[PDB]
Amino acid sequence: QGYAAEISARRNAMDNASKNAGDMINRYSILYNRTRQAVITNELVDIITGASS
Amino acid sequence: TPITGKVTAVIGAIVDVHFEQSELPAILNALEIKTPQGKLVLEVAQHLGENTVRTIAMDGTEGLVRGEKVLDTGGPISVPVGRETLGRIINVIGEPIDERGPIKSKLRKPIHADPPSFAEQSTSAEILETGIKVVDLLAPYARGGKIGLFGGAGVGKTVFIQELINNIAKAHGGFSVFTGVGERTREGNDLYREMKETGVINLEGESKVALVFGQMNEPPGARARVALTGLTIAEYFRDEEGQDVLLFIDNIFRFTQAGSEVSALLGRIPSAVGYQPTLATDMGLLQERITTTKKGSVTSVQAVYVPADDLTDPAPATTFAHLDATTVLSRGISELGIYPAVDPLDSKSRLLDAAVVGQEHYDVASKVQETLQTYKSLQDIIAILGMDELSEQDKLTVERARKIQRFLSQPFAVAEVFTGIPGKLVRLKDTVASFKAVLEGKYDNIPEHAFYMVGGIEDVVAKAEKLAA
Amino acid sequence: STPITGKVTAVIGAIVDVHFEQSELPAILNALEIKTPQGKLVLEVAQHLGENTVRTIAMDGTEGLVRGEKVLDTGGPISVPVGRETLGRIINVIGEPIDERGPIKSKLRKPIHADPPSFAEQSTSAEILETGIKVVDLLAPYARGGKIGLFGGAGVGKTVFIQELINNIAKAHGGFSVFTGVGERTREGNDLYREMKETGVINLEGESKVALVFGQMNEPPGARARVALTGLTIAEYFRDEEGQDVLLFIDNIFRFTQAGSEVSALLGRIPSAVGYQPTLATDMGLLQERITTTKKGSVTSVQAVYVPADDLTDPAPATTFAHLDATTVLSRGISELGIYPAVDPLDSKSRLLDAAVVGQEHYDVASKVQETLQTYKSLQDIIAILGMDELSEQDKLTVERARKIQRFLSQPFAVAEVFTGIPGKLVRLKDTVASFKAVLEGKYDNIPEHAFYMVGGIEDVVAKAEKLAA
Amino acid sequence: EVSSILEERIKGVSDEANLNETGRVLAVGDGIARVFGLNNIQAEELVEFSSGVKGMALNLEPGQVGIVLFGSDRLVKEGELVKRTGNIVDVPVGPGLLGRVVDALGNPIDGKGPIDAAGRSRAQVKAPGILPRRSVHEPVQTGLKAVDALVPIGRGQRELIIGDRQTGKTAVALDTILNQKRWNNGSDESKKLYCVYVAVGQKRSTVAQLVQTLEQHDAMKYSIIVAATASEAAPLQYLAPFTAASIGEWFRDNGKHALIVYDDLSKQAVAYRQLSLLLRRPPGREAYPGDVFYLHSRLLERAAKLSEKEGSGSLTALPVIETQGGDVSAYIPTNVISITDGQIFLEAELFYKGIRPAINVGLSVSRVGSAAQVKALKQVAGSLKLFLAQYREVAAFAQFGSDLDASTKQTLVRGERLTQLLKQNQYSPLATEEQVPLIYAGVNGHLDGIELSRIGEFESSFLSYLKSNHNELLTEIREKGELSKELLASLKSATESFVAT
Repeated sequence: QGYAAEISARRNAMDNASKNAGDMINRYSILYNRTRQAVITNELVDIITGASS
Repeated sequence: TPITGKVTAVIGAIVDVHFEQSELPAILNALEIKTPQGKLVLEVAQHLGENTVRTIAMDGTEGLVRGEKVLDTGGPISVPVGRETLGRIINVIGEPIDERGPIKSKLRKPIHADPPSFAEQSTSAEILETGIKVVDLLAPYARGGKIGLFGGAGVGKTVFIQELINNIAKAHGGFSVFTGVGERTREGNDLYREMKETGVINLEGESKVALVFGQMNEPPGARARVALTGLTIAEYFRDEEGQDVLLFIDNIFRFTQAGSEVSALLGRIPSAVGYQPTLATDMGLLQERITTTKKGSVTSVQAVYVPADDLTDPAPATTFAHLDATTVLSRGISELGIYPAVDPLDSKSRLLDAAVVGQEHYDVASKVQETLQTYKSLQDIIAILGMDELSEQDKLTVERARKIQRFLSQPFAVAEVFTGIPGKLVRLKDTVASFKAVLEGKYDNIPEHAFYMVGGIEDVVAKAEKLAA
Repeated sequence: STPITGKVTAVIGAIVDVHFEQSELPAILNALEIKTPQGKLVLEVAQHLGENTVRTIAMDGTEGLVRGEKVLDTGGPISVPVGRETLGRIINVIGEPIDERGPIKSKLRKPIHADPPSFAEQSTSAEILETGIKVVDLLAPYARGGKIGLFGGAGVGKTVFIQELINNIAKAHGGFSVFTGVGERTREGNDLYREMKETGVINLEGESKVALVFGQMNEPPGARARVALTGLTIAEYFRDEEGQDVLLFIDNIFRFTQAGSEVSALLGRIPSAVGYQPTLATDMGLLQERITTTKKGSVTSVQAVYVPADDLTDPAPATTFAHLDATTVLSRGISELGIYPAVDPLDSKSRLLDAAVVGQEHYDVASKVQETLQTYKSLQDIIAILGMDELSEQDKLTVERARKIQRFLSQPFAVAEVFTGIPGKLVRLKDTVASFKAVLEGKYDNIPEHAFYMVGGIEDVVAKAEKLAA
Repeated sequence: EVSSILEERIKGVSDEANLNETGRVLAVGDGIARVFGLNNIQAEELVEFSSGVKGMALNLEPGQVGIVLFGSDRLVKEGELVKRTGNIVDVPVGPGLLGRVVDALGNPIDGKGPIDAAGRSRAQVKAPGILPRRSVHEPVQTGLKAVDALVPIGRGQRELIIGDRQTGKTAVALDTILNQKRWNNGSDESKKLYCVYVAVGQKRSTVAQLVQTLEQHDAMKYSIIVAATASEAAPLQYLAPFTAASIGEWFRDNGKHALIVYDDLSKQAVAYRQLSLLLRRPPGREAYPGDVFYLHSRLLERAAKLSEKEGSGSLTALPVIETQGGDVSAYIPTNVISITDGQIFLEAELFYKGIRPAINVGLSVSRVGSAAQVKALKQVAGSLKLFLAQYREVAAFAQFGSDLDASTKQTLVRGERLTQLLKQNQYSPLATEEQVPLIYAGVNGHLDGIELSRIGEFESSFLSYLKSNHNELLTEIREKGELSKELLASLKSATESFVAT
């Protein structure tokens, strides 16, 4: 009875884990996208500043 | 000095004059262009040679006609100081914009004033308790200090300052200066009304407070020298009256920001993020004109609008350098609903020491820091897997920390409208006790909601009873 | 000819512009000498800007210069001295012995700039250098006359790694060597001077089978740039004229990149990506292309590279990464594991590593190592969360071998009889292939992990097992 | 009174100048003047503007020589004449700088009367050559056990203190200065390090608190304080490290050993940035001018252990760089990291964790290694490095919280105790002679058993116990500085005896 409950719980729990992890993928994805854009902008600005001179 | 000139250029609010006589005003002299808009006050900032200065214009420059006659007022703008300032709202020029007519002038002093010397310095050691629990616990203030706030401006930042005014300045008494650089005009009107109501300004009587207000509608250039003007008023109190003052500055980001705007027009190669190259010097000079000399001790409160709430931005970064204590308030902690929203792992004071506030206070604080840092450490694990999948020992820590987090909220009486909860100020002696008990888990046996949005430990106990019903 | 007198017009930085006399033209990449109260300041002509106003780069400090002052023209590139007399002295960038062993008795001088050998001249034979360092030998053997490249962090025993190479390979080698240090600390310099006097590769009264060109970071960025070129020309003389083999060493070549980036900015060129010089590719190319194994000689360069913040994606390491024949990465992690060498085993690639070249047996053994370690790394994440108990029985044995192999890589260095005080080891190439074969076959799966740590050959693995057993 | 003598001196300055070079100010603004003229003009020269402003000259252009003012331009005005001092910038250097706060131009800003100066020197002085340098062999003990053990400090070494803003950033350095009281008070001149604390970019109040702290610990009687407060000019700030360096060189030259703390160089970079961009020099990488590496490197390379023919002189340096957001890939932090011979990374998370002093031991290196570590302390702390390294690995696994095997928990238990052992109270360094026992106890695993909570109690008590009984032993650790078999046995017995308290 116990062994079945353990493995069943492990299935339930790891499933809920997958959901929580997915949400974190999305949250860090937004961060990634923002960060990527920001890097382009910041680098570009440096180039402009040099060119302007 | 009567030096005629013509307006060679009007490139933004950075007019350039070309004097026709070979007598040329020096840098930081002031000029008045008289127009049907009255005088416009400009300040020489570069000499570009050939009897052509280039001047920052501290008033709006719309309508100017090139070649327009200028006359040089000579020397830095001289504000009027005294105790007669107390009970006035003054414009950058020094005009009485609270319309109590001409300010009875004693000494009128130049806006630019060199910062007092190394010898003149006098180091503080005072405890100034605000009765704000988070302040008291984490980073006690001191009289004469430079206090600092960071985050979104007037998103609760303004409210925090207002709470400080409500607590500290009645107890302090004596002279106090409120200087608001680029603030929202309506908020300023609220402050003016409120101050009059709380009698600090009593216009029928005398006012032990003076006010300088620079609206955010004011042209960028005007905003740049709002700060310098306020500092002069403060200096008169600090030096000449020699009585301890107070000073409020909100936002000193506006000071930096204003400089960055004019910088481009002035003709400077832009530094990183776009900030003025003279950012370090200007901030430095300003922040050393706010200090506690042996002549007087001026407690200052400085409010930093962090742009995009990125502390790594060079203007906030260099601000962090000149403050004596900071209590960075974070948007995340705001989302958690904790008002005051001070980040508890991003606060510091040089007054938090086991000598300054004694070992018992320091020990209490040490444990709070450790507990909260653990809680922050386990945030990843908590999200990825349940809290039940953390170690039992850790689960006690987590439960305690969740309680500490909730406990840290202290309803504020100035925010009484917004919170809808009557504010409470808790003694410094009481605060240490309250946290000590919680850290020993004495009152850890009652819900997190019990700790949520309520004051001292005794209040929590009572609030458990309230919930229990 | 008749010394072109120039008057300085602008002292800006390293850039000092001179206004040579009208009707008498100086030339690109010339060498100007300005008599100064301290030596002759050397300015390398780097642009002509017209009206006989050149813009030249300084190779010595520009402090105290007075705008306008006679500038003699010595013409053509800075000409160093070359000879077999150059062996046995430390020679600064402007070609003056800075160890004060008296003026080098020049046979010939040659210009700093020289043209890379033509495609026709360049013919390179594949030969296999032996390092003795076990990890290097098995997992990325070095090749004679190669362009070995020590990509790695900052001074993470970077100097030490090179020092081990000099200790083993240089002393062994019949060729000359040239130790060239570009922008390195004088503590490191003084240690190298002392140490190579100690190892006797420099014998002050005796002979010296090495020459030194110590360029240090306390030199103007301009001067830092042309340290590389100087050293190279000494090597060219060895390669060509002396006709001997060489074993060049340059250190640290990020300093060469960095230096060029700085004076690029001063030259007024619009900065390129991540602030590097827009001429970075061709400049790197000139250095690397100049170094080659011709019919005339063979030069085995070992060039240190500092990977800024260990990001090899940074353009400066990445540009160098292509240009060097036999890459080796020394990684922070491996150093931190306490494994010294710090070589990253799965990130070490060498041109000569081809099955035919290194022999089928060597190849097969090394192929097995690579798979085993790569498996261990892939499984490492699984061990991290799941634990080792959820892995396959085969996998568990593979993990156990991998941990043993991981510390089997460890070898104590001869030059870390100071650093760790553990006697160094030189393990024969064949012996390493054999010893690794045994491990892979699992004929030492009755040996504990720490009995592979800082051993030598097979004999040592057994011996340290017996010692530990007690 | 005093006034009559001062006026007499003032009357006593007369005698016409011949002003062999003149030039007329024209473009002046932003504190950066540019004058037309000055046909004779040395580079880096100091030029006295006629208004009592002195400004060094950093750009020589075939039009207008760009003289950076050391003053404010509110005293300067267009068309002034400038008279070339005819001396490249120089500072008084002498023994009298001991116990004095001085500004950049060597004026006592603590006003303890005129500096007793044995010479003047020049701001730029070329670094000690390969030939006049001998290898480091002289320990420097900071009295922070973790520092001494993990990243030992010697003389002539440059080790970079790097980490997040003012995380008692100054205090980490200040502790080193404070522990040098033990030798300094001592009359052993071969162990006398005269200490020079350089403060760039800090407000007068910060500096004043620091000098007060130094006076509180009565350490100011060996300190020289070179200061360049944030009010003071960006040119003066730029010049400030280089004039500190020369002040150090007088000690170094005398053969006397010394240590120079350069706190914080990060503000020098800001200063040089301002200076360069208003000298209109092309903007460098990350807006910091591209020759900052050269600037910092030349400064840093002037600390060295000079050869025994050069009387074993040694200026030691400790640069301090604030990392903005902990960004270690930023151009200014990257540049400094390369130049230096060590990293002493301070980590904010570990500070909050209550590991104060906070050192991320993985990001901390001493590339000049244990050649400067005390011989005794090397023996005791031999496997301390291994243990800590194992602890780090073990701790990572432990986060996943998988049921750890006993071997992992041996490490875990040992590691936890070690971390608590490292911790020390700020502004209270400990004597090395009494740090060797504590490390012996830990490394010989006696503390591994002892419960984590009472480690702090145990440490205090252990010292008291050794003071009581094994004070003969402590004397020997100081005196012989290498633990012999007898000392190792004595120490082993003492520790064993104190296991149960």
